[PDB]
Amino acid sequence: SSVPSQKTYQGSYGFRLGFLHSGTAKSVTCTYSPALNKMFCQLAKTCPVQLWVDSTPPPGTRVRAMAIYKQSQHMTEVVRRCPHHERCSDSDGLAPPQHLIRVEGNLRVEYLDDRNTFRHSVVVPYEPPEVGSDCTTIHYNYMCNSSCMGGMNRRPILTIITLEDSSGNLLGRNSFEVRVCACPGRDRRTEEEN
Amino acid sequence: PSQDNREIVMKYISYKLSQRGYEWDASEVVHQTLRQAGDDFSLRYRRDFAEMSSQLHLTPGTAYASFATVVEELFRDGVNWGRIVAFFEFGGVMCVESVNREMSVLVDNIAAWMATYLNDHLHTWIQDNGGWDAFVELY
Ligand SMILES: [Zn+2]
Repeated sequence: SSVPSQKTYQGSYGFRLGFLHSGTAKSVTCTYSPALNKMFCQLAKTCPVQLWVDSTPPPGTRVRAMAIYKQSQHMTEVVRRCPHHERCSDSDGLAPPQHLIRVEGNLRVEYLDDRNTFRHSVVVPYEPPEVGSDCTTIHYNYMCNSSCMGGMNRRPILTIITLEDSSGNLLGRNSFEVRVCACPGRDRRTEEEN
Repeated sequence: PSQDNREIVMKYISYKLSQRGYEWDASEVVHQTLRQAGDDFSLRYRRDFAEMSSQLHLTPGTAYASFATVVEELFRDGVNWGRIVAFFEFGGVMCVESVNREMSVLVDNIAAWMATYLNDHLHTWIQDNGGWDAFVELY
């Protein structure tokens, strides 16, 4: 019955989110606005979200992703894909067709159709940054447009990234708005001044 | 019944080994969509396959249990078509690497290993999830 919380929780490991320095172009498939805490992207294309951490979590930690609607009147409704894209044949073999968020390039990905919250989530095991770098990058996929009628119907959503342990207890939480669009650059600068 | 399943494995390995220069001797509607799915997975999950290939230290003395241990972790949270494709691809990946390390005899072992794990663990689920027909209907 309750709605997932969006409250920031850096926790005992200093869990913070990061995104690449991408600008408003036309050949831009993914760009994040620091001013609006909003990421703009197209359907089924790479969305790199890096996990910044001040102290490496222990082994067995998991990184979860969940979408909720931003407006208060729609927070109680599950974020699902539209019927067109659920019946559409774009499954990679690992993601169930109803899920909106996916993770590409990770064989250990798992998708949860929660039998009590009815809410979809994607979880991968946490791994410390690669040698030479300083953050863990996860590539997400949004398989439905924000404009997509019958699903979101132009309702803006948030993506909640949480750190959790073996049993799913909270270790960290961060969030950011996301819009799925055909032309992100034009749709970003349009909202970057209003 | 199982035999048909041994054909799926050896046909897969003889096809991927053949796109290299290695010739290896031990309808087609399902084998080609499986081989096409595997060629996809070798690019998507090259880091995972390299990690699985490092946990399995493939030597001539490598036993089936060391192979099933890595593959069982692949199906830890349940089996699906995506992870079955990665099962076929990881197997075909290992033979390609063993041929490249002057260990051509290890291919027959990997072929046999994939067959037994297929019949003992994946076959029961394949039959109740629409068979290989359903894998053609989607992928
Ligand atoms: Zn849609």
